[PDB]
Amino acid sequence: ALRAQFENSNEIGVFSNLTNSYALVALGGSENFYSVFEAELGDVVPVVHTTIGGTRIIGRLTCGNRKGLLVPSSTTDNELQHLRNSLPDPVKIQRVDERLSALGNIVACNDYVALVHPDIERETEEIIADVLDVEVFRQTVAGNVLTGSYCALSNQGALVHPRTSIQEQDELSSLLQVPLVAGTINRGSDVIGAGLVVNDWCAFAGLDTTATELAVCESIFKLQD
Amino acid sequence: RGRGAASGTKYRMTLGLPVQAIMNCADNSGAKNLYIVSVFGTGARLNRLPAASCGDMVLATVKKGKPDLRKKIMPAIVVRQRKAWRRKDGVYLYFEDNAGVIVNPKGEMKGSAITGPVAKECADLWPRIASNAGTVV
Amino acid sequence: TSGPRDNNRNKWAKKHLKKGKRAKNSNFSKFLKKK
Amino acid sequence: MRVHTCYFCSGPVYPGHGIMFVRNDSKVFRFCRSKCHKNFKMKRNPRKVAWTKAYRKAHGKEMVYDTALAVTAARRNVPVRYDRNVIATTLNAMKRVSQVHAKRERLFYKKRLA
Amino acid sequence: HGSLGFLPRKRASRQRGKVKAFPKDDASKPVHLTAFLGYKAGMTHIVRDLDRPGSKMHKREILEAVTVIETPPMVVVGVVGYVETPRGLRSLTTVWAEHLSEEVKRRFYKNWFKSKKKAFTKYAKKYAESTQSINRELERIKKYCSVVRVLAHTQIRKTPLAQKKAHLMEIQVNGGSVADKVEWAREHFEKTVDIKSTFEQNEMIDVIGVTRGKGNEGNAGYMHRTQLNSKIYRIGAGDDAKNASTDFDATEKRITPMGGFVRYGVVENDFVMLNGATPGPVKRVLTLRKSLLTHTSRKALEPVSLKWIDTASKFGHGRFQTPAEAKQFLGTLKK
Amino acid sequence: TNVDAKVFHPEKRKRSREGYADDDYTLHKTVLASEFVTANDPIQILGTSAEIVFPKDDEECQRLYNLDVTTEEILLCCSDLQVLGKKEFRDILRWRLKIRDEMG
Amino acid sequence: AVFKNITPIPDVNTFLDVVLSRTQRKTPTVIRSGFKISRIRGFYGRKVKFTQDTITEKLDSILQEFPKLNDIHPFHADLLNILYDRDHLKIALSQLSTAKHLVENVARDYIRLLKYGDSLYRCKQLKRAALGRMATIIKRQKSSLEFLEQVRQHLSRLPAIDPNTRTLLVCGYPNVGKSSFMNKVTRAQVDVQPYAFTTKSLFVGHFDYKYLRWQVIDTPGINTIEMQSITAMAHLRSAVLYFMDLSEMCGYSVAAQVKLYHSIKPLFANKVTILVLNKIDAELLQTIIDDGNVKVVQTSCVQDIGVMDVRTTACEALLAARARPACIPDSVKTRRAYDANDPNRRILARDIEAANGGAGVYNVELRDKYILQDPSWKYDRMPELLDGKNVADFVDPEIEAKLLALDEEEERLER
RNA sequence: GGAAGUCGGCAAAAUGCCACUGUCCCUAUCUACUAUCUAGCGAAACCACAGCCUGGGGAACGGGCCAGGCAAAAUCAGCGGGGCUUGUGGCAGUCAAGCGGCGACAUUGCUUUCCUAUCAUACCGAAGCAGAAUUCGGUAAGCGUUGGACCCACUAAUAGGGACUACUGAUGAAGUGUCGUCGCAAUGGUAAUUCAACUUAGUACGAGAGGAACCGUUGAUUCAGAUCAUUGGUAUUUGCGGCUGCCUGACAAGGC
RNA sequence: AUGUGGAACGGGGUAUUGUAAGCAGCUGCUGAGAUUAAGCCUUUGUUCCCAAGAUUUG
Repeated sequence: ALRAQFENSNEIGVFSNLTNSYALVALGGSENFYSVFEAELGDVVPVVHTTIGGTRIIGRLTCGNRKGLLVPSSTTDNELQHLRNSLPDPVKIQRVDERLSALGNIVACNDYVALVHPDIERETEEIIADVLDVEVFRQTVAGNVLTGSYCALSNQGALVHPRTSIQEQDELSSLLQVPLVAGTINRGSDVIGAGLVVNDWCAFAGLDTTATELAVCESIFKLQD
Repeated sequence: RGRGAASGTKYRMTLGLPVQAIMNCADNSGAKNLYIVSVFGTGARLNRLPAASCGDMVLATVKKGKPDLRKKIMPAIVVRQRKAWRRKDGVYLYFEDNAGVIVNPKGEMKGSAITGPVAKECADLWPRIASNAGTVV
Repeated sequence: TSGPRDNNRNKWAKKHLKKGKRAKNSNFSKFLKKK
Repeated sequence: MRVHTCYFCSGPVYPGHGIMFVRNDSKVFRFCRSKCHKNFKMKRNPRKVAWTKAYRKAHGKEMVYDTALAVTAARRNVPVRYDRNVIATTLNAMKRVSQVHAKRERLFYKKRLA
Repeated sequence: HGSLGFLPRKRASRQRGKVKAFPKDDASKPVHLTAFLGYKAGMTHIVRDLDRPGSKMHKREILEAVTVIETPPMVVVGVVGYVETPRGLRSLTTVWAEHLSEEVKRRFYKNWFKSKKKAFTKYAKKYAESTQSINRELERIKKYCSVVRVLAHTQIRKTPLAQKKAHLMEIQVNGGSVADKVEWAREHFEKTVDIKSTFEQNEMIDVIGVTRGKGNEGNAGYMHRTQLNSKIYRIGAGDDAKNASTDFDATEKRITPMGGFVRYGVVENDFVMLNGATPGPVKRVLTLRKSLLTHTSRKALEPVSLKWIDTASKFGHGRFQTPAEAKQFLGTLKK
Repeated sequence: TNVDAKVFHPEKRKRSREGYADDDYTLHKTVLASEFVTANDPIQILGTSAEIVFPKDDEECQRLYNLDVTTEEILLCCSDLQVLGKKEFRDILRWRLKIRDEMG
Repeated sequence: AVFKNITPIPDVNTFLDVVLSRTQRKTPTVIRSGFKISRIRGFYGRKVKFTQDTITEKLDSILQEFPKLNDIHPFHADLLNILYDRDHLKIALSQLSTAKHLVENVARDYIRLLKYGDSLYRCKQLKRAALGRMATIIKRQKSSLEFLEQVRQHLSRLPAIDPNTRTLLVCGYPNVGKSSFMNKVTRAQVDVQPYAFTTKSLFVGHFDYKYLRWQVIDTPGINTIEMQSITAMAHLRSAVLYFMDLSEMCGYSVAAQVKLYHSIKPLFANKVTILVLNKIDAELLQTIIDDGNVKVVQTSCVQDIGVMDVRTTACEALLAARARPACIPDSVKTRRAYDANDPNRRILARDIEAANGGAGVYNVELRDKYILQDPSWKYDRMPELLDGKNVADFVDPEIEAKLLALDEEEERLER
C-alpha cells in the first residue's frame, strides 16, 4: 500500500479513480499526484490526466472497471472526447443519463460484481450490466445508500463501515463471492471509498492513514506478492 | 475554521444568503432548518450584512430540529442557492430553495446522505461533501 | 502582505524582465518590424 | 462546446445566452432568453403556445421525419476515436444535410400552401 | 468616498484621448510604431480555452466579454522632431507630404464647405518644385532632434459613420537611431500603415479614451481615462469572410452581429478584439498604445485560442448567429 | 400541510424553507396511476408527488394508459407534474374522476 | 503535558516599564486647567483603571499558564516536587495572586477618592500615589518572578512523558549499557561518555513495533537524580528493563547491582521485569532469577548484539500483560518500483516539471498521451461546431458509406 | 434575505410564533409637478466702508496693523462651510558626591482632515527563539481598524486622540497680426489594500507530537476607475396581446 | 456653397409581440398581423432641398 495525498487532502478516493485497466487523475492541480500514480502504474496501465464537468473530483463522479467506464450526463462533449482519445480500445466509455449524477457515490463495481444505490433507474441498471458485464445488486452498506463511498471494493477484497453488523458483513461478502473486512481509514474517516482506491494489485490510501489500517488493507487485498 | 480543508480556491460568485436567513437542511443528519448568524471571511465593509453563497461556511443554528443538535451554534456549508449566480463558463444557475448541510469545523460533514441537487462549486471545493453527495450538476 | 511599492518586489520584478519572459517581447515586436 | 436546445421553444441555446434552472428532481432546464424562462415560470404548456416548435410539430407544420441522406443526426453517448478522414467526410456530410433538409422543406411548404 | 487622483472632475478638454506618455526609446531595438487610433464599434462575448497553469479552470472553457474596435489602416502624412531642452521637449520642425487627402484637410477648418479649400497649397506647390527645403528640414531633424513623432491620420471615410473630419495625432517612433526614424518616416509618406504591422493579436496594450458623458449628477463622466493591461485576442482583416470564424467553429461569418452593430453600423475593415470594457461609448475614437513598461505577468504572456465568437443580434435577444442558420432552423417563411 | 393551495395555485411560490421531506434521499417521488385513481385524497397526492407513473408491467396502469379517457395531452402533462399549470391540474383531476366513474 | 506554552516572565523592572509605557502610549496625555472638573476626574481615573487592567492581565496570564500541581497526573506532579519544591512553587504562585488582588484594591480605592477631586493637581497626586503603590506592590515579588522564570525556563526543556501509551521504562546503575539500548531503539541522541551521571534527567524516545508506538523513557542512574528515577518508576505503566553488568565492565560490583535491584523490587512490583545480562560477551543472580518476573536475556554490550532481541522480548511481554480471476498484467509481476536513485525508474511528470519551469509555469500537454495512429496530429484542434450543428453528433467510423448509400438516393429524386 | 436599519414595525405591505414588506443589505428604474430658460410684471429685510490665506500684534486677537503666501476682467448653476501637560506614592532611619546642618541616587523598615503616544500589515534587534506559535523593544501614520443585543462572533486588526468669500463644476473678452490643427509641461493632485491556495513539504527542525520560509504561481476581501456582450431589475416604445365597462337598431369596426 | 451631398417617405435586414379580419371545414390560409427609431443597420427605390443671408475679422 501507499500513503499519498492530493494537494494537502487525504481523500484521494475523491480526486482520482483507478481500475485494473486505467487510472484517472485530476488536472491542473498537483501533477505531483499524477507522478504518484505514474510511479506505480505508469508502465502497466494508462494514467489519464482528466476532469469531469470542469471539476477535480472525477473519482467520485465516475464508476468503472477493467472493462468499461461510465460518466454522468454533466460531462462535456469535449471532456468525453478527451477520455475516449486517451483511453485504449478495449475500454468502453458511456454517458449515463441517470437519476443521481454522481456515479462514484452510488455505484462501486469490480470486473464481476457491482453494488448500487438502490435508488437507481431500471435503464441505468440495464446499461450497467450491458457495459460493465457484471451482476447488479440493488443493496445497501451499513444502512447507507451511498455504496460507492462507503464500500471500497476490488477484485480480491472489500472494505466497509466498522459499524455494520457481522451478519451484514457475511451477507455482503457471500453475495460478493469475495473476502470482506469492516475497517476504518484516515484516523476514523468512515468514507472508505473516498479515502482508498484499489485495483487487484495496487492500492493507495491517504497520508493520514495510520499503520494499523495499512496492514489491514495489505492483508485483505494481498498486495505482498 | 473558515476556508479550512476546502481543497483549492473558490471563484467569486453572487451573494445570496445574508445574515439571519433560513435554509433547508440538505442532509439526513436529523435537522430541518438552519439559521445564519455569522459568515466566515467577511472584511470591514461598513454597513454590509455578511452574506453566504454556494460552497461557503456560515455559523448556523438549527432553528427547527431535535434539541440535541440545537442550542449549539456551529458552522454549516451552504450547499444550494436561489439567487442567480454565473459560472466562469458563462451559464447562469439558480435553484428552487436555499439549502445547507451541517458540518464540523474540520470539514467532515455530520450527515450521512444529502438530499437533492448539489452545487457543482461546493462539490469541487469540499471533498467530504463530494464523498457524501448524491447528484451534482 | 508585500506591497507593490516594495523595493524587493521591484527587484525581483526586474529579474523576470531579464529572462525569456522579456525575450518573448523583444523578438515579438520584431515580428511586425519585418513587415 | 455544446449548443443545447431550449426546453420551451426548442430553439438552440448558444453559450452566454439564457439561464440554467435545475429542478430538485435533478432535472436541468435551459432557456434561450428571458421570454421563455418567464413563460415556463407561469407554467404554460409548450404544446399550447403559438410560437414554439413543439406546438408546431403537434399540428404537423413540419415534416414528421427526415432520415436525410440515409443518416442525419443522433445524440451520441458512446464516443468515437478521432480520425482526420472521418472528420472530413462528417464535415462534408453535415453541410450536405442542411441543403437537402432545406430543399425538401421548401417543397413541403409548397404542398402545405396548396 | 472617491479617489483624489482623478480631480478636478471636469469635462475633458479633448475628444480624442491624448497619449501623455510614450514607451522609452532604446536604440538597440530597431524601428517600430508605438500607438494607433481606432473606433469603438461595440462589444460581444467569446468562448476560449484557458491555458493558465494553476488556475482552477486550466484547460477549461470560459466565457469572456470582448470589445471590438474597427481600425482602418492609418495614413502617415508628416514627421515631427522634438529636441531635448532644459525646459522640456520642444517641437523643432515639421515636414508634410504632397498629397494630403480631403479627409485630413477637413481637420483644419470648422466649415469645410464654405472654405476655399486653401490648406497646404503653397507648401505642396513648393514641395513639388523645390524639394531642397524638405531635405534641409529632414537634415535638421536627423542632426538635432532626439524624439521623432510622425503625423498619422485615420481614414474615417471607410468607417460607417457620419463624421468626415479625419482624426490627427502624433505617433512616436521608437527604435534605431534618429536617422533611422527619419528614413522610416520618409519612406511612409502618403502610404498607409496597417494595424497588423503594429499589434500582433496577443500582446497587452493600454487603451486611452474619453468616458461616456453621464451628465451632471459637479460633472460626472466625459473624463479622460487610461485602461492599462488590455489584451488583444484577435486582429481580424476586413477583407476575409473568416474574421469571425475560429478553428473550432468554421461557419463562414463576419464579426458584425446579426443586424449590424447597434448604433454603429457594419464593420468591414481591420478590427481589434480587446478583452473587457474600454472607455467611451460606441463610435468614439479610441487610442491604443504599447504598454509603457515590460510586465511579463503570466496573463501578458499566455497565448489565446478563441473557440467561438458570437454574432447574434445585440439589438434585443438574438438567438441565431448567421442568416443561413436562421433559415435552416425556422420553417420557410411566407416570403 | 397546505398542499391543496399549492396545487390549485401553481404560481406564487411560497419560498418554502422548512426541510427536506423528513430524510427522503431522492426528491423524485412517483405515484402509481392505479393508486392515484383509487386515492381518496387527490389534493395531497398532487401537492406531494412529482409525477404520476403508469408502468406497462402493471395491468391496471397499462389499461388506464391505453384507455381512451387518458389522451396524449394527459399523459404528457402527467409525465412531469412538477411543471403543470392550473388548467392542466384541473384536466388531470377531471380525468381521474372520469376514470373512477368508469371503474365504479 | 506540553509545558512549552508558557509566556516568558519579565524581570520586574521590565514589567513596570512595559506596564507604565503602555499606560502612557494607549491613554490620552494632554489636559489643561480650564477643563471641566468632570473631564479632569475622568481622565486620571482612566489611567489608574488602565494600569490595573494591564497589571492584572499580565498577572492572570502567569496564574493560568502555569500547571496546577494538584490537578495533574501524579507522575509529573511527583516529578515537579523533586525538581521545584511544590511548596516553594505554590508559595510563589500564591504570592502573585495576593499581589493581583492588592493592585485591584488600591485601584478601586484611588478611583473612589478621585471622584472628589477639586483641582488638577489633587487628582494628579492621587494618580501618582496610585501608580506608586501598584509599582511598589509589584516590586516586592522580585524573588517570586525570578523563581518562576527559572522554573519556566526549565519546564519548557522537559520532555512530555506519555503515561497513557504503552511504555518500557529503563533503569539501573549508571553506565550499565542503558544508553546504548536507548540509542539503538529510540531515534533520540543521548550523549554517552565515560563520565558518570551522563543521563542527567529523563530522556523520552518513541519506537514503533508490532504496528504500535511504545515510549521508552530512560531514567538517571543511581540523590536528586536517584529521586527522579524512583519517582519515574513509582507511577508509570511500563515494564522494568533493568540491565545488570554481568561482566562488571560498568565499574560496579555484580552483587551491588543485585542488591540495588532487590531494593528497587518494591518499586518494580506489579511490572514485567527484565533480567538483562549486559556485557554477556564481555550467587545473587540465582536469587534474583527466583522471582520469575524478570526474564534472563543476555545482552552483549561489548559485541553490540541482543538489543533487538531484548526489545522484541520486552514488547512481547508487554503485549501479553496488556469467478473472480484477478488478471494482473505480466508487467506488474516484473515492474521495477520507482526509486529516485536508480536511473531505471522511468522519468515522471514531476521530473518533467522541474526541468520545464516548475509549478504554475509548466503547462502539461494534455494531448501528449492520446492513444492515436499518429503523434503529429497530436496537437490538432478538432472541429466542434459548423452551421448550427455540432461535429460531435456525426462522428461515425463508417459514415462515408452512409454518404455513398445516399448518393444513389438523391440521384433518384432528381431523376 | 425578510427587522440585520432605527431607542423602535416610524410609513407602507400583508385582510378589506407564523406571514408580508426597499426600514435595511443597496439602491435602481419609471410618471407628474416644482425646479432651469424664455416674454411680461416685479418686491423687502439689510446697508460705516469693505470682502483671499498663515503667523504675530499684552486683550478680543480682527476684516483694515505688521511679516509673509500671493494677486488678471465679466459671469452661470449647485453646496451653504464661514512654554501648563504625561512613567514611576507617603512616613522614619542609614549612608554620603559634596556644599554649608543639609545632603543626590541607593538601603532598610508597613500598607472630512490631521497627530503618533502603532491594534493590524512591512522591516528590524533581543529572549531556552528547536519548528510552529508567541513575548518585549525599535523605525514606521503608506494603509485598514467590522457586523449584532460590558457582552458574541467575524476579522490581519477590530489602536488611542485633536480639529460678501470659500468649495464644486460651467462659460468667458484679451494681448502675442488673425484664425485653426498638432504639441510642450511649470505647478497642483494622486492609489491601491489585506487575506489563503498550490507547490517549495510532511521536506529544514523534532524522540515524538507537530512542522515553516524565500522563489515561482492562482483566486479572493476592501478601495478606486471604467463598461452594458451576457443574466437581472425598471415600462410612457402607452410596442404587442388578453380581460373588465361604455357606443352605434345588427355583425364587424375601433372608441375612451 | 452640388456631391459614394443632405433630407422626407418607401423597401430589405434585425428585433418586440404572439398568429389580425374575412373565408372554408377547434382546424388551414396565419411565425401571421401590428410596431421597428424616436439614442438599431442598410438603401442604384420615389420626391424635394442646397451652388444663402446677416455679423465679426490685418
